[PDB]
Amino acid sequence: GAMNSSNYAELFNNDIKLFVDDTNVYRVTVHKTFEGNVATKAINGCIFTLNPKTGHLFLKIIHTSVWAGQKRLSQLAKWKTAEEVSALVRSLPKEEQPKQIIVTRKAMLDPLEVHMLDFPNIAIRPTELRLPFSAAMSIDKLSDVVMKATEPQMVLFNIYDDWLDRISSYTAFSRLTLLLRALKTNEESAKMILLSDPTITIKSYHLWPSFTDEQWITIESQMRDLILTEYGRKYNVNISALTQTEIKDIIL
Amino acid sequence: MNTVPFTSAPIEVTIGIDQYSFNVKENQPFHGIKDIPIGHVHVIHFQHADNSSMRYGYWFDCRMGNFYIQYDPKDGLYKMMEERDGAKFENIVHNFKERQMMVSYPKIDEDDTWYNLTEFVQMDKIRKIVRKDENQFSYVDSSMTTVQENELSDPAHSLNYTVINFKSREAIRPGHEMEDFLDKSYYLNTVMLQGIFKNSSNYFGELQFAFLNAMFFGNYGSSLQWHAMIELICSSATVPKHMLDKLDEILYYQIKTLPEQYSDILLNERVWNICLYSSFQKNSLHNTEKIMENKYPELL
Ligand SMILES: COc1ccccc1NC(=O)CCCCC(=O)O
Ligand SMILES: COc1ccccc1NC(=O)CCCCC(=O)O
Ligand SMILES: COc1ccccc1NC(=O)CCCCC(=O)O
Ligand SMILES: COc1ccccc1NC(=O)CCCCC(=O)O
Repeated sequence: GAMNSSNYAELFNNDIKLFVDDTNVYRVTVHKTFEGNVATKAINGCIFTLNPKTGHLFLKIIHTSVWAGQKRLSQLAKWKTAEEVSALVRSLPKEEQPKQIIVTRKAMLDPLEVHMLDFPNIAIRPTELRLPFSAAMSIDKLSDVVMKATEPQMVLFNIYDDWLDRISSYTAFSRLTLLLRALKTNEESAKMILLSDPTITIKSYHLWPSFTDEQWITIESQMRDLILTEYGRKYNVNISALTQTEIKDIIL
Repeated sequence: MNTVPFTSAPIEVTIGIDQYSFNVKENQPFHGIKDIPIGHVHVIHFQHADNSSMRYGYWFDCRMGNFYIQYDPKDGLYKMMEERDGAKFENIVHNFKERQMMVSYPKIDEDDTWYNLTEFVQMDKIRKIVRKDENQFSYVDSSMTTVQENELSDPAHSLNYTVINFKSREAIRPGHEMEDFLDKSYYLNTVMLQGIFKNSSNYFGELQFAFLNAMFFGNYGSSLQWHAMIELICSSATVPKHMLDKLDEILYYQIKTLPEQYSDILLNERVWNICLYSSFQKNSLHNTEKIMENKYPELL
């Protein structure tokens, strides 16, 4: 069924599963025309398909040519997502195919179910989790590959860098979701936190900086403070007066 | 005109014949139904006064044999049987008619209701949905499941309606996933009409039989099939223009006949609102839309 605030640890068992997020597939700018009407212009997008146990990210770049001459693009984008995920599954060896695919948006359920009819044993599920995978385009190296693409392309990343050498997949997923939620909430402040210190760098083969264990604790605290600070600004709430239980609930 | 005699009526029962219903008292001198119009299928149905559980009944056509009803005290129900001795049957019927012990089928002259509900229903197709080859008539009851229900359990006692499933490989061509899911025309025209039913009359006959089993028996599987066959047409962009016209007539008479107090259980809100207001054919069912809006505006 749905994947809620009861089945958290299922994400880190040994059954292969993928999250699919389609938020960034169809992306547009909106502008006035010479005659004073409004028009959209599509920009390159991506499908975010992530194995939460291993960190493997299958980033399918959606080039704007796929929309040329097509109608009802927001509907088509869901079916294109489902077509690409189905093609990905078919391209993987049998022992690498997922047993479950979890979609971040319920509107992806029917398109994916229909494209996966030939895989009756792969469960297609929604989730009650509010995962911030839309903020993937705030990761500089991911945004760069998407915007530079001149044709459809699949790019493979490990979104956890080398963290699984030191932490569990449960903790790595928690760290990723905290980082992405902070980037979604205040992108400039989050990037300042991640890059403020010149002495810590991002390896050529990584997405995130090379923090030590203790530095990651500090970074994570600063990200929680960012989220709490923005919550206070949004709702006109004095965050200093809040208790630890109130703060933990808001971050959750 | 033809006749279905009853040996006797040992238990109090509501007997329905087509869209009509009447009550027989325990051990009343009731001996059957006369003046049944030749040229249509008919259904004789029962609901026991002391146990409204199990509506049950029999579809039959008097052109196919001489049929009568006899109560079985072991199985506890009124059973249809065929009499092969024609002179005996005529003698029985004549005596009961002479003594005025049979109620009269009251087909009022202006009234085309039964024809309008059964235009496409044939006994030979009923006997393929309800499989019991040794009888010329077909038993249906409230609780019989459909083949499709039995997949999601005695096969010999099931309704073999054609399985309709919008998220099945039958309904969706590889490579045409979006097209075929959003526009059911392939599934309607190529798979169902050309492939399974062969023509729109057979499709309409099964749709009409499903509706009548839902209404007369309170059969859930029948109600699901009726709605699925409507939704398949309404969700197709390309349908033979006369077919939509004939469907509008079929549905109009079904909605007109439906008992108002059963509208909550026999009509699916989701399906009807989609068909009348969202589907490709939302503007193609003007007569059905008008009766639905005037008789059951709450459902919409
Ligand atoms: C297992 O991680 C999860 C699993 C499923 C859903 C969410 C999460 N994580 C979070 O929400 C991390 C932020 C709150 C944690 C923190 O501030 O350290
Ligand atoms: C924008 O604030 C909101 C918007 C939506 C929901 C809640 C809030 N916050 C509040 O109600 C805090 C009290 C507000 C006290 C004040 O008015 O200054
Ligand atoms: C014992 O009555 C019956 C016995 C057998 C069959 C039918 C009936 N019904 C009637 O005589 C009244 C029909 C009323 C319906 C209408 O007005 O359209
Ligand atoms: C099973 O007998 C039936 C036969 C014909 C029609 C309906 C039912 N049953 C139901 O609908 C039960 C589930 C939904 C109940 C409801 O809200 O109506």
